[PDB]
Amino acid sequence: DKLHSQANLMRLKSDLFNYPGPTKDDPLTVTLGFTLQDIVKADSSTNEVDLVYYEQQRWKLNSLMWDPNEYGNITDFRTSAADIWTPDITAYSSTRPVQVLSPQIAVVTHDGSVMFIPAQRLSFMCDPTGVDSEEGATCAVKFGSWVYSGFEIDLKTDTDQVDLSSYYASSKYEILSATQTRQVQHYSCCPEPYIDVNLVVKFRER
Amino acid sequence: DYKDDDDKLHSQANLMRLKSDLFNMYPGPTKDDPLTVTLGFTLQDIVKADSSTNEVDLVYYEQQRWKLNSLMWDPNEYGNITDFRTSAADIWTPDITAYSSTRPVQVLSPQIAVVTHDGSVMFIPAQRLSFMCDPTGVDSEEGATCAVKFGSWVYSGFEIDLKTDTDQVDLSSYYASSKYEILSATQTRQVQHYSCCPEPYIDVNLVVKFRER
Amino acid sequence: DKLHSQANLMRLKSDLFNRPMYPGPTKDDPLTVTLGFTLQDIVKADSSTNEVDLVYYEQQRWKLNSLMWDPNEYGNITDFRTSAADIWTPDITAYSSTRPVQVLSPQIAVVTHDGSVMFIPAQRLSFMCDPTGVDSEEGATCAVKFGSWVYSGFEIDLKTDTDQVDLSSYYASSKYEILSATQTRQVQHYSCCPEPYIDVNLVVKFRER
Amino acid sequence: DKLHSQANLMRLKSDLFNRSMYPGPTKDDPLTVTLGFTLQDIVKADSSTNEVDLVYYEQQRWKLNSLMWDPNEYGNITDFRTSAADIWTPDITAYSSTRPVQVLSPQIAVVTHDGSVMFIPAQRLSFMCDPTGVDSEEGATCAVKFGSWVYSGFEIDLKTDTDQVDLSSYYASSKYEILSATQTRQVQHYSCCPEPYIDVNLVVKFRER
Amino acid sequence: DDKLHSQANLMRLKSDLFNRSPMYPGPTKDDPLTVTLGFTLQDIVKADSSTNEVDLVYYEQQRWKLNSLMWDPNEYGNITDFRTSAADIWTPDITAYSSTRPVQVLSPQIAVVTHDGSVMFIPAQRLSFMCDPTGVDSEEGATCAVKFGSWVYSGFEIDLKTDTDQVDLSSYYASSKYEILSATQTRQVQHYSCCPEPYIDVNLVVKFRER
Ligand SMILES: *[C@@H]1O[C@H](CO)[C@@H](O[C@@H]2O[C@H](CO)[C@@H](O[C@@H]3O[C@H](CO[C@H]4O[C@H](CO)[C@@H](O)[C@H](O)[C@@H]4O)[C@@H](O)[C@H](O[C@H]4O[C@H](CO)[C@@H](O)[C@H](O)[C@@H]4O)[C@@H]3O)[C@H](O)[C@H]2NC(C)=O)[C@H](O)[C@H]1NC(C)=O
Ligand SMILES: Cn1c(=O)cc(OCc2cn([C@@H]3C[C@H]4CC[C@@H](C3)[N+]4(C)C)nn2)c2ccccc21
Ligand SMILES: Cn1c(=O)cc(OCc2cn([C@@H]3C[C@H]4CC[C@@H](C3)[N+]4(C)C)nn2)c2ccccc21
Ligand SMILES: Cn1c(=O)cc(OCc2cn([C@@H]3C[C@H]4CC[C@@H](C3)[N+]4(C)C)nn2)c2ccccc21
Ligand SMILES: Cn1c(=O)cc(OCc2cn([C@@H]3C[C@H]4CC[C@@H](C3)[N+]4(C)C)nn2)c2ccccc21
Ligand SMILES: Cn1c(=O)cc(OCc2cn([C@@H]3C[C@H]4CC[C@@H](C3)[N+]4(C)C)nn2)c2ccccc21
Ligand SMILES: *[C@@H]1O[C@H](CO)[C@@H](O)[C@H](O)[C@H]1NC(C)=O
Repeated sequence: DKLHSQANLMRLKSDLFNYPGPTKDDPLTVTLGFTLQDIVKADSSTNEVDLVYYEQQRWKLNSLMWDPNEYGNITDFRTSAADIWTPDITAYSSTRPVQVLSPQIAVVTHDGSVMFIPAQRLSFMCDPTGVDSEEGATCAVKFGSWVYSGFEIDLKTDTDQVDLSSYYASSKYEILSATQTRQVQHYSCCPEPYIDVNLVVKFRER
Repeated sequence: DYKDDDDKLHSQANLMRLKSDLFNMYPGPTKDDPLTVTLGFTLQDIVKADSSTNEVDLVYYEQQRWKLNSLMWDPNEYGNITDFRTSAADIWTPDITAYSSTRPVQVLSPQIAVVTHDGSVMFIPAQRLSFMCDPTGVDSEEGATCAVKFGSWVYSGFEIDLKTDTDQVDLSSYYASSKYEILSATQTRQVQHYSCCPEPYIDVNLVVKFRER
Repeated sequence: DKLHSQANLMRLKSDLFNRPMYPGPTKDDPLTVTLGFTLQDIVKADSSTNEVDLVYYEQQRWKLNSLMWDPNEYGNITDFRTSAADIWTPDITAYSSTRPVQVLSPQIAVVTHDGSVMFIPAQRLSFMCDPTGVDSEEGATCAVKFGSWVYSGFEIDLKTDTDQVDLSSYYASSKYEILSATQTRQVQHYSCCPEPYIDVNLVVKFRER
Repeated sequence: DKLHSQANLMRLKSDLFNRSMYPGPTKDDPLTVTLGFTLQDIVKADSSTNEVDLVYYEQQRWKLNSLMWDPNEYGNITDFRTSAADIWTPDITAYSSTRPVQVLSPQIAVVTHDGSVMFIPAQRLSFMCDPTGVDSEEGATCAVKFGSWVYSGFEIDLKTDTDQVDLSSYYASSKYEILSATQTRQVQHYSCCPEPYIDVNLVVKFRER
Repeated sequence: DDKLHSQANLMRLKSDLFNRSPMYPGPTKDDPLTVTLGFTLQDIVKADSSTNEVDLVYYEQQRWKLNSLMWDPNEYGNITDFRTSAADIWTPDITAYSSTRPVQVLSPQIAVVTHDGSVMFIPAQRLSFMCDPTGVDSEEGATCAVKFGSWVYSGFEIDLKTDTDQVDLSSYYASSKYEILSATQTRQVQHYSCCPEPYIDVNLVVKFRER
């Protein structure tokens, strides 16, 4: 019985995993949302600030679809992010390699939906000057696909408000506002427009 | 003695046979087939308390225990082999994660687990962790108080359930010469809902009260 | 249909990659790599060790006959993205780094049907620089060469589309402002070897804001 | 003959490593690992965190029947060097480390025809130590235990050749001088397990030069 | 093309060499090897007087020769040599004996093999090693030394040789915090009371001061 549930899952996974990424003819849309945990450090000597957050990522591939009834009513499953394609979303203004704080495992559901929530620590270019005043300091960093134009990967948010509800209450810095906004930008390298979600944080000393 | 040397050879052959048989992977737990992970903490040292960033550094090891049917075997079929140590990469392990780390955890111990014939698995990773903590008052008689939650990152309370044996973090190995003394340390199972997921997730809350020695 | 384009792309990649791997350039079959720099930030200048840390991305471009395909055979697919591990990439290396380069970006390249390849790794580099004068109107000047480590100019040759480093993306709040940034192809002779090595010399003049 | 010596050695390694594969020690077939330490340097003593950083060589010796061979069948080859990854190695772990150890030497071991292995990894270790007193004539005393993480004494037992740490490579110019260094086998129980675990206790007494 | 045949030959060569036969077991007493070694010193980056560690940037030139890497160019379309990944071949275990940190690799690991079985390999490294920099702010400067050599092979298996005993300073960074008074690289033979076999290292001695 409980073996039957396993047999069906191993079945489903084996049937499935036997994807070249998106293209202009097969475009993929990624929904991004940020949950900001902490502003760990603000370095005025280098103008770098360190964030800890979660990035929620959602997209859909028909190549991931299946009929639950054939697979014993299995709606969804966890799998290693290595077992599937995942999008290349990248901070455009990092000063160091992002460090991954959580297991890389995604949830795949029968309709082809994939949901993935990497927690990360990020050092990025920010000038904290004013962080000790009432107005505080403002910094911004864009997140987007590195190699994929708007014609291939589109970016969406469900809300322009960063989720602050997990922000660390004892942080050295308190958040005044945090917004996540979709943008369309052009770059020297390429004629095609690239999409980003601009994360803007306004913060000050506690 | 030829017999004794033949005996040792047989045990080896028996062990390899057992390992090859079992490793011919388990998909992970499901709402249909939930799994309970037992968890306890042994706190060795509070290495550093950084009042400039509100990050605190711990060294500890977590005992993880769980049980799987697919890891069961009859010892009499395998020459009285009750248990074996095996690389942790060889088997499924739980994704237990600090919820409030500021840096990737650094692994201080070999990752190898003990598997027993009833399907029991024991695993004790030792770790150094930076997590979010305000050590204000650490220099005071009552010291400072910090907390960090550990639980599965991707599996709700319907897939992975957590339990402790005791609510006392084990202090018997705590470094006597540490810069910080422990006023107390407890480990408590909790149930919480998070915005991303409708299902409740379980964590074990490590709460530590400490001050400068 | 979108299934077909997907089927065609997978087929195209299996044909190009599974049919071994280009062993690299040779005296018989040399290769020109085009290089250009986009300077995002001067993060840190350490006057105690004389190391400066740059954040930049490096555009690299080259072309291999063995990467060509006829689009009409493969669905009029004119190009694709592929992981940089699936193809040969040039060994371009800073000659005066003090630390291993840190990669800030996904490593994925764009291959085109004419066989051209385009790749843009973003990197943080610590290199040897004396920031003395950085506090003055004139500022400080430093230079670092980028070139193949193992391939002389009979094997790999280097080219720039301009001698002007791209500052369009330079961080406006950086501790350091850039006075000038140039990138210049050099034919460099080393007494170790009979054959010249080719590099692109990056020269940055900068000062505290 | 050079090909023959080479050919014999390749055959030997193939015979050994393709043979029916030691799954590691068990209670039925326990193992004694001999451990000795050669202290190179005390690099750093941090009194703000109570950590101390040590550089040292750890000599490890054990013997497996499954590694035995007759030199005669193999051209009188007595011993060979092999990658440490080609064989089983013990899990010896420092019990008090505050950071993952950093390996300073290649991982290659020597295997001799009696089944003996000799493996000497060089390491930099940060471990828990209170430096207090280091600046006095008495100096400071610190201790760290090394033993198997996952194997009880019924599976792995330890021994030393001497109670005396080898000080012959200790760096003459170190910020710290060594007053005494000992290495002593201990037996110990831990909350986790009924079985005793064996460790070798490294005790160092030191002060500022 | 003829450029197409060039690729086929090279590939044919590399396969015949690398795929064919057993992996080179490494040198032995019966089949000993000589490694030639030289240092080009680029920079003294840092001198820490609180830990007595000094950080060097340099590249090493390593050369050795193996019969198992030989080929006749005529057989192979007259290719006299090629570049190959260092993972494709055996490389020597040359190691600093007095380092305090894992060496950091600054250069692509790729070596050049020539038809006579000769290999040249030029790793660039940043190395922290035990050095007391005391006197660096004086006129006579500081002197430090570090030995390099095989970790696991005695003089009977691996022998070391230098082309010159002068460290190459021609590439030294002229704006370095530290200026070099002298740098030498000298072969040394050591014996240990236990054993008749010699042990071989190249001793790098550097005298330097604040610029
Ligand atoms: C692998 O290594 C082994 C062991 O070292 C070598 O085997 C030995 O080979 C040497 C060289 O032939 C042999 O040395 C000879 O010993 C003879 C007497 O041996 C007898 O008695 C012994 C026991 O004491 C028995 O084990 C053995 O079977 C015999 O019954 C001497 O009479 C020889 O001396 C004469 O010859 C030498 C030159 O060979 C002259 O210089 C002397 O002046 C004299 O005329 C000789 O010294 C030895 O016996 C072998 N040992 C065994 C046990 O076999 C292998 O050769 C080696 N394989 C290699 C290197 O390929
Ligand atoms: C001509 N041409 C194209 O049309 C599309 C390319 O797409 C692939 C790509 C694009 N980028 C960059 C990374 C960073 C910088 C600007 C933007 C696009 N960015 C912010 C996301 N990195 N890889 C391309 C890549 C290299 C050379 C020419 C190219
Ligand atoms: C809609 N939805 C689900 O119903 C269940 C999911 O479960 C998998 C999962 C859950 N989490 C988080 C990681 C961190 C934050 C909250 C909690 C759960 N947490 C503390 C462990 N990360 N991945 C899920 C994942 C991504 C997007 C939508 C989802
Ligand atoms: C004579 N000869 C060769 O022609 C090519 C060699 O290999 C290619 C190579 C070259 N370099 C270095 C890297 C850096 C520093 C100086 C120059 C040459 N550089 C700027 C490109 N590193 N690897 C080689 C290797 C050892 C001995 C003689 C050699
Ligand atoms: C009941 N039981 C056993 O009998 C044997 C086990 O052996 C495997 C093991 C044991 N340790 C620890 C690591 C550290 C701390 C105590 C000691 C043993 N230590 C100093 C070496 N690490 N892995 C075991 C593991 C987890 C839970 C119960 C167990
Ligand atoms: C008896 N015996 C041998 O004859 C040869 C061995 O060769 C392997 C080896 C030797 N070394 C060290 C590293 C450093 C310090 C001394 C020298 C030899 N060193 C400078 C190269 N590191 N690995 C060996 C290894 C372990 C136990 C006994 C041994
Ligand atoms: C190689 O060079 C030789 C000259 O010695 C020439 O005869 C030959 O045609 C060339 N190529 C081959 C494959 O022999």
